[PDB]
Amino acid sequence: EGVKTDFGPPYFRDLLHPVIAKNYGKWKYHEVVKPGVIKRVAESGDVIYVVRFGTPRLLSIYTVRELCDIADKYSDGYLRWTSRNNVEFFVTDESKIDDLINEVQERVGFPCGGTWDAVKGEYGLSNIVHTQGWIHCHTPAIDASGIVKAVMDELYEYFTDHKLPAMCRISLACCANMCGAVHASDIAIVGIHRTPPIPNDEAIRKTCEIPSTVAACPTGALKPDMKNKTIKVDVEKCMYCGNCYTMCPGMPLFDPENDGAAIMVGGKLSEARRMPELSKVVVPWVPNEPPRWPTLVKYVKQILEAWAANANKHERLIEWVDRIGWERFFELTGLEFTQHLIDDYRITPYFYSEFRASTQFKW
Amino acid sequence: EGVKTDFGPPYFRDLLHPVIAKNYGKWKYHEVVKPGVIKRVAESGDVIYVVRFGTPRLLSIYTVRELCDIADKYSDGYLRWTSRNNVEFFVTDESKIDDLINEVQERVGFPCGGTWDAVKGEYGLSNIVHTQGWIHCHTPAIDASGIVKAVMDELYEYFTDHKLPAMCRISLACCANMCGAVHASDIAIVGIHRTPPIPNDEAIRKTCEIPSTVAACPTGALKPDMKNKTIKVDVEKCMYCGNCYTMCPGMPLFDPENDGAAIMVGGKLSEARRMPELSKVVVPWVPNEPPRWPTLVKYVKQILEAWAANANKHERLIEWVDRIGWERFFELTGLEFTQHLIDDYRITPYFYSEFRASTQFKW
Amino acid sequence: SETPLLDELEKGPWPSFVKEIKKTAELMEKAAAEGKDVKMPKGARGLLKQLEISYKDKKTHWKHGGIVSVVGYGGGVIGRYSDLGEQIPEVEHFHTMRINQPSGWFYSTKALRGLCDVWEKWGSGLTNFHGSTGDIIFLGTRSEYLQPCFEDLGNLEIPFDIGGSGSDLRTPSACMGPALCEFACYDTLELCYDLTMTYQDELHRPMWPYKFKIKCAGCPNDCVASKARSDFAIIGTWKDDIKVDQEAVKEYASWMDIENEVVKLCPTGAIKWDGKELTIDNRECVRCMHCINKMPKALKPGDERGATILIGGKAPFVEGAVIGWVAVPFVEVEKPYDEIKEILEAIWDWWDEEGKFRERIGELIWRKGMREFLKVIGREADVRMVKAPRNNPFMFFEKDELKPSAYTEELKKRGMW
Amino acid sequence: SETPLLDELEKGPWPSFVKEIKKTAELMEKAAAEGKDVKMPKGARGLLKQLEISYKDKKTHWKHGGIVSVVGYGGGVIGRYSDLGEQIPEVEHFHTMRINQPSGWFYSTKALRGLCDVWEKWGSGLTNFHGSTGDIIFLGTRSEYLQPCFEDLGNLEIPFDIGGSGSDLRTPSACMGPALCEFACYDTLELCYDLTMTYQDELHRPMWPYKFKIKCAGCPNDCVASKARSDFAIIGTWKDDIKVDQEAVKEYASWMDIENEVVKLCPTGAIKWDGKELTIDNRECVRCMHCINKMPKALKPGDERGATILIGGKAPFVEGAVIGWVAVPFVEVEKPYDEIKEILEAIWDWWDEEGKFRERIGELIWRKGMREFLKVIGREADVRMVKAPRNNPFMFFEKDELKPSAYTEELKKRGMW
Ligand code: SRM
Ligand code: SRM
Ligand code: SRM
Ligand code: SRM
Ligand code: SF4
Ligand code: SF4
Ligand code: SF4
Ligand code: SF4
Ligand code: SF4
Ligand code: SF4
Ligand code: SF4
Ligand code: SF4
Repeated sequence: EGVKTDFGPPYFRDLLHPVIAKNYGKWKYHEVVKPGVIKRVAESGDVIYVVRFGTPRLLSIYTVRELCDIADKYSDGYLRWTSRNNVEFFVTDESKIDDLINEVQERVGFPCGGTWDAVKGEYGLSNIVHTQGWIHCHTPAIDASGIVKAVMDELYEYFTDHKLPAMCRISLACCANMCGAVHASDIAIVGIHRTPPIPNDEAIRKTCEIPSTVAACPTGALKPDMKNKTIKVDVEKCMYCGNCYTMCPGMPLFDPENDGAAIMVGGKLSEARRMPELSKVVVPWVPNEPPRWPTLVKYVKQILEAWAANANKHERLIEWVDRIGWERFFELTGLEFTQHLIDDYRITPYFYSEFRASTQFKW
Repeated sequence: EGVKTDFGPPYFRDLLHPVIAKNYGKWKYHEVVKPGVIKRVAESGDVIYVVRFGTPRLLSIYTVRELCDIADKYSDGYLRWTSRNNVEFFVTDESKIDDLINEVQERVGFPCGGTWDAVKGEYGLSNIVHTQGWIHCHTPAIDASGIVKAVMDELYEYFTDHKLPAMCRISLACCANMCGAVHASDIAIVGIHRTPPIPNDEAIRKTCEIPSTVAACPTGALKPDMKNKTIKVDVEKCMYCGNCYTMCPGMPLFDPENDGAAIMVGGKLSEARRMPELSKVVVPWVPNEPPRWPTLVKYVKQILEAWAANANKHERLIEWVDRIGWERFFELTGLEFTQHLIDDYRITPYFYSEFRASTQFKW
Repeated sequence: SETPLLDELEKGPWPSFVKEIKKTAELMEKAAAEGKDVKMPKGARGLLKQLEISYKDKKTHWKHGGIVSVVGYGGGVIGRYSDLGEQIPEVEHFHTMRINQPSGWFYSTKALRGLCDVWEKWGSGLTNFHGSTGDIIFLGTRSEYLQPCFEDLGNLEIPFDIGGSGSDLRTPSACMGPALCEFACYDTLELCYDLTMTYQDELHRPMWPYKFKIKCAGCPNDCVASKARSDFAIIGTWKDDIKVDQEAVKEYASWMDIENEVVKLCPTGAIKWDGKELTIDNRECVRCMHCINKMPKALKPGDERGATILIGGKAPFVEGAVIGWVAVPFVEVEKPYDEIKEILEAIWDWWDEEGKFRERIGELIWRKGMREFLKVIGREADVRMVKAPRNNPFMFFEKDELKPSAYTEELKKRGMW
Repeated sequence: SETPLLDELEKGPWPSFVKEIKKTAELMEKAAAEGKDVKMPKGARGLLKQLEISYKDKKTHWKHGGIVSVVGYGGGVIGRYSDLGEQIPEVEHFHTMRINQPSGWFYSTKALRGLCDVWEKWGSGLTNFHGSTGDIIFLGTRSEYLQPCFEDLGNLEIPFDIGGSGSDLRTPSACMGPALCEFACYDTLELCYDLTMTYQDELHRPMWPYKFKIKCAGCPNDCVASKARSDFAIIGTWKDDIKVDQEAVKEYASWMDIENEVVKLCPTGAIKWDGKELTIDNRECVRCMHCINKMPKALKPGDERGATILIGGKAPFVEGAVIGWVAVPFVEVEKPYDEIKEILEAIWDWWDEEGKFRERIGELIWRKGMREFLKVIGREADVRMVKAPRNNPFMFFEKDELKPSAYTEELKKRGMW
């Protein structure tokens, strides 16, 4: 017979709640009832309650099962995740909504929240999108799971309620690869190195293809050394990006004392109000201080508090800076501007600044 | 003994009007009287009328002697030119303001205008800052003095009156060397070639510095032949900038049939209301048609008139665009948008887009 | 304690990733003592241990991987090797298997349990729900188990295939779209599914200069973050009037500050409110959503629906981070989506022909010019592709645009034209 | 008609350059028959004839020139030859002499009548008033006449020296400033002349990798286009409050629509007007000037005055057109300007030592980094240098900002430090 292949994922229509399958594509409006709870009303009269809980993204198989017992009890055997790794349950009986929330809180320790309501103008802080870190990755500068947990501990009250005046997403990348929309977050934590590679000639000769390793350096800092059939690095051109180590095991650049995180802010994806935007560095570096990263967490809370206190309704972080200017931003966040924050990444072309990176245009 | 050298220009302070001399750095207010007339009142109290006329930039020494005669009669022996090559006159006899005007056009045939009144928000259109062309320059794609003759002519009544809703500058450049304020004007005419150079090997061996000519090409299209010892050109990589011909006489790229002007738009120098902007192509090429350049004059005026017609008090061309967007700019001007207008100049760094190219910022 | 640093992160209100790891070791180890068939009972406990050593060192203890895969595929499994493998043998090999999620992450409990039954037999017990591309992450198994693990997945009542990795079409994903959401301009979940199935070969068997990702968003709010984390972002839009229930507006006026919370915040002044009637000039609108977002009982996306395609989104390496830019202002989105498939296949052919080793589609277009990209997809230049025209005059002209001349003549007789 | 095409261009209302060229030759040839010492009467006629062929052919008829100059100077004269040098003998040589302008292009009538006499003697009679950089242009003379011309110019009653060309300091220029303008934040004319004088050697004897230009604007209206046309643009500004006469503003508001023409049009809404009083929030103002331009009787620059320095403005070649960016947010402008001269000389020293052949300063900064540029002029980084912080995390760190580590010790041990 042979082994089955090329059959793809299960067809989603067969995993939808009957009330979802029925009203598919025929909704009237949605209404945010309270943090964690969204009422959705179909054309046909059907009313469905979408209830949202935060998760550690990394789940035990025993946890997923318990979530399975819960969904059988309250949502007729149906559930979904959101694109931020929240998990969501569907309840047709409004009387059982608080029963659900209390049962998940009890059985798995996940909290009900993560929603926002543009209608009223009151916004929760949702989950932090993030990567493997030290749990699984070979190129991290910082941990992802430890830090998300440390930050969520400090800002918990903003996930379970709608206390902010605009959307604020927080995202983390354990190195400059990003592995997420971390480069386009209102606040972004990005793992960096601050030290050049030390070429290990034996490992380079054995395992690295030299011309593609050299072509991976954005600054031209690497050159082939034909004589010893290896690579030479010019440290004056290196900015510790790490892309040569991704290509080549013989180019390690990790230094646990000098690896750490940059804090970026002001990205936006959505189009509402204001075109989309790449985040920008405002804190060059904070160290790794596991298990709780107090320095990094303090700067994150400091930036969040300052925006939230001065933001008008619907005015996200980049929109706030749009109004106040960067001079005030640095003043009000109590942050220092230094020469590091002046862009010198040469390879990117000016013409990109002139391409419409947005769905906003008139017909 | 030997020549007196290193002596610099004559002390400006000695080439001044008595009234300008006393009141220097001490005025209460200015006040455009009609088009072309400018009242100034000193803290002292003495009144001055600065009077402004069209100069064809290029002058005969005899149109200058004559200028002097006029000037001794009316402006006590003094006069000056301005940053756009108009010539200003200094009557303080407030009835001799208007015998002058006459006696200045009676003689040399300069018209009084080039003014604007931001206060009442009515505006004239000043001189076109241009370069040299076929008169003296050896790399021109278009003729400065000639196209400027035509264009002014066809627009003469914007010069002689306060007919526009905001400030508009027209400027010219004979080649991509972009001499003058062409990179940042409201409307700009720029000579371009559309043909790559055919190398003259006879004239490269005897003249050119091959390594530097090569290293002068922005897209790196030029490569040193070692045979033969000459320069060869990858035509797929050539955008006909003419730079290689500035370095080296054996690289003509002139084709009388395909050289032309490009028309660019939406530059701004002042800081008033909105930050400085570099000009932008809206028409890729219009032909040389000496003596009258009808195709060139037609487009130019069509562009301004669609902006006259629609603009608000103080609303500059870049500022109108900011308001309508590029989609409607092309519709109202009747121009089409083609692929030539999508930027593909690789070399300029994106990080330049993030530097503050302006004097507007907060203390 | 064996884990004094990680024990700190069992404290605090936010649900703890450390408790998930410990719960897995407790219960995997307890499944094995009872004589249930579980291949890796010690793996989640070696993961904890290695992780605690990483916390003390402030560094990763993973080293570069060998290539590993299932029979017949070239991607979907990331090989991972610990540098601590002799001290902690249960994590010497600890690879991830990416499992393709159902469109918009919808599941039934029967589908999750089969997955939990499979991963418990062949792996560590640890998972990510979800990996950032969208896949389910099966985190931690050995090489010998990858094949029988995949054979079990395909044999399940509700079977699951492997997602993408490497230089392939990655696992496409989609926002909830019309399953839950009233703003959706096309069937996001249906398109995602159809692309996944059409291009199984492309996804399973990496053939290309590098990776290529597609994400589908129902509307411009982009709740899957397509313009930033896919090369080919498909984003719902519309061409005709916003639909206005005028009664519903007055219901909003009775309590909402409409002037400040709506009117004033439209990017283009599109939308005036005068106390009795709401107007949209849709010719000014740019579909930025906000007013619809603000008044979901009264305002709706127009009737003539489709997608805008933005091209080139990517993380920084090598030439810089990209939010994708307009490639196709408007394309229709109906099954079997031939117009979209046509565009995709053309891009892939050109890219496999001209791309360098590890060159992303965004980078290739920066190198070749939008003129060549547009010729490849058979569409014309459009003002909506740019945010401003070029600020320099160094334009390339097509040979056929030039006048016939003595010089064009010399160029042919010199073989250069 | 000797000139059918050029004759079309004596028609029209705009002052004719073709008239001016005819007016010259006629008169210079008229003088030469009368025995006045006119070394080049044929010149202007030559030019006209050359030009008519150019108009017919639609191409220049000037060729590449060998280097030419006066004795003691390396710059000031542009060597020019015609490719019709045999057919037209009097334009085989036709060099320009750049002649330094007084600051602000202010002249007395004697000063002018002197130049006129020297050039009628030794040259074509044709001039430019003025060239783009600002010099008076003496258009077309011969190699042998250059030196005697220069001797006579200096020997004038009111004497003029040669301006700049080549890889030198070009002739600085300046707006009218405090001669006429009630907006002048500092004395532009003194600074221009003082600068022209202090660096005479740098202007006359090119020693640098390329050209360097300075332009001086009285205030941020930038009336000499300094940010676009000079590498080092010194633009007036102020640190304290815009000064406001309340009764003058009521005179304005009886007839001016201050709400729409002033208040609404402010880039940051620093200015307010309720009908009895105008109010300026100077913390908010970016001194864009508009309100001052709109209400010159009522509003003035503040009293704490100096300038802002924008660096690097230039035309496209090689790396692109540049409007200069913030280098020094505030500097004092008082004689003898040693804080400014300090900056200039520090910049040159660095540029002469680091710059490549034909590298402009803005392109050196682009290549080396603002940090290095900042260290050179002894100034700190300041948020006011950028429109935004950088969009990527690829930061360089100084060796000494690093924490001592086993790793940095390894670096030291190998000589990579
Ligand atoms: C469920 C989820 C889609 C999915 O398939 O999972 C989703 C669901 C909805 N999104 Fe979203 N959005 C979701 C991701 C996003 C993302 C993508 C991301 O953050 O990674 C964004 C772009 C982030 C950014 O813009 O930088 C996103 C930007 C929005 C916008 C824009 C907010 C703005 O003010 O700029 C709206 C408008 C709004 O607030 O109503 C929105 C609105 C909505 C509405 C209310 C749509 C509707 O009419 O039902 C849904 C309810 C959201 C709520 O809590 O109020 N959704 N939405 C996503 C939930 C994420 C979570 O757990 O928090
Ligand atoms: C005569 C001249 C000074 C000089 O030293 O030569 C000059 C003189 C004045 N300029 Fe200017 N500007 C002069 C070059 C410029 C040019 C530079 C150029 O085009 O070459 C512009 C910058 C162009 C740009 O921004 O792209 C310039 C930008 C301004 C601004 C701009 C208005 C705006 O909305 O952007 C003001 C505002 C106003 O009063 O209208 C201004 C206003 C003035 C004022 C009103 C200043 C004052 O307080 O008296 C002067 C009266 C002229 C008038 O017509 O209103 N002047 N001014 C300039 C010679 C040009 C000419 O002959 O027309
Ligand atoms: C193979 C490697 C590590 C490396 O540096 O060689 C890697 C490479 C990379 C690297 C480098 C590379 O490709 O060689 C980059 C940079 C590519 C570039 O052009 O700049 C990269 C951009 C992303 C991006 C941004 C979009 C893009 O591709 O640019 C995303 C976002 C997305 O897919 O939605 C992303 C989503 C993951 N990326 Fe990624 N990513 C890895 C993990 C992941 C996942 C598993 C992390 C996660 O926690 O979710 C994410 C995917 C799992 C899934 O199937 O859903 C990863 C190994 C983890 C391990 O061994 O366990 N990576 N990953
Ligand atoms: C030497 C050469 C061309 C050559 O290779 O022989 C030249 C070089 C150039 C070349 C540079 C080169 O080839 O070395 C270009 C390219 C500059 C660049 O770096 O991109 C150029 C940018 C300018 C610019 C742009 C400002 C800037 O670059 O910062 C300006 C504007 C300014 O200085 O205010 C400018 C002002 C003139 N430029 Fe220019 N320019 C020449 C003419 C002129 C003048 C004399 C023509 C005119 O009267 O309009 C201009 C000034 C007269 C004066 O001295 O007052 C010129 C020949 C003189 C001749 O007429 O025979 N040139 N000229
Ligand atoms: S962001 Fe870096 S460390 Fe984190 S998973 Fe992606 S590649 Fe690995
Ligand atoms: S770390 Fe980055 S900048 Fe440095 S040599 Fe490696 S690839 Fe180049
Ligand atoms: S723009 Fe070019 S052709 Fe015109 S004068 Fe300047 S260098 Fe010569
Ligand atoms: S004309 Fe310009 S692009 Fe073409 S070969 Fe010469 S320098 Fe290079
Ligand atoms: S992208 Fe649009 S259609 Fe999709 S879940 Fe978001 S708001 Fe709804
Ligand atoms: S979608 Fe945006 S631009 Fe369109 S009217 Fe509504 S809020 Fe304005
Ligand atoms: S820059 Fe200012 S000071 Fe100089 S003339 Fe222009 S308006 Fe007056
Ligand atoms: S100078 Fe400009 S920013 Fe300042 S108050 Fe006046 S109009 Fe506003």
